[PDB]
Amino acid sequence: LSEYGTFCDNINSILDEVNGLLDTTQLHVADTLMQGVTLSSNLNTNLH
Amino acid sequence: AAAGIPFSLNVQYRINGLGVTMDVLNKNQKLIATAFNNALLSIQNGFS
Amino acid sequence: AQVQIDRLINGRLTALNAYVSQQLSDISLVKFGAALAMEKVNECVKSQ
Amino acid sequence: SPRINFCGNGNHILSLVQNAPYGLLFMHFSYKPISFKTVLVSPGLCISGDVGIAPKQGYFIKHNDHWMFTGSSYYYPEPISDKNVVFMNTCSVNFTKAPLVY
Repeated sequence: LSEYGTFCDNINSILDEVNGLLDTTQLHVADTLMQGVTLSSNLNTNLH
Repeated sequence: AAAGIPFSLNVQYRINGLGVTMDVLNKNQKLIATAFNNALLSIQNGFS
Repeated sequence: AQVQIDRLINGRLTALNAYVSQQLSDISLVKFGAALAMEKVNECVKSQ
Repeated sequence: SPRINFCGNGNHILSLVQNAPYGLLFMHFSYKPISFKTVLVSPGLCISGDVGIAPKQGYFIKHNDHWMFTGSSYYYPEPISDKNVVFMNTCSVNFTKAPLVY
């Protein structure tokens, strides 16, 4: 396999790029959900 | 996240924008709120 | 043994290439879906 | 277009475009608040013959003991008029009672 060449490096590189796209996408979705959200410090989960 | 106004008023103005008079909307506010939380419960029970 | 192992290396590397190509194609659809979800957040939840 | 976060984040005013290597560079100009005043607002009023009024892109404010209107993005109390109001034949519950308006 080591005498085969850069095949495994190319497989790892494409999967790393795909996973980086998924990570960047998750950050963009989270940014979109949190964009412009202003909340009061008086909010409580047990009463409101 | 509700155009700077109470959620119930946003629901009422959104229903009014469809061609529904505000007179039936502000007198049926309890019926509209019950229809809304019943729709939410229908979505929740739909996962069963 | 090198001839036999070489046939397995070639088959397994071909399989990884096929899986990687499919994964790139699938992540394109995931990015399209994430863009639609961000658009629905912005234009259906935060505003109408 | 009336799409809130399509042209960048925040209160989008206008956008401009410039050429970029392999694409376009958009400059999104947004309205950014610098300082804020905490004020007591009413989302609607019940006035005169129980007629409901709602503010257009703003709020009703008690200023100088009198009911006034202000825009939601800039504090500037101005008189309540048909220009900054949505009328209703009946007022909704919890709309502040203001019989002395109009």
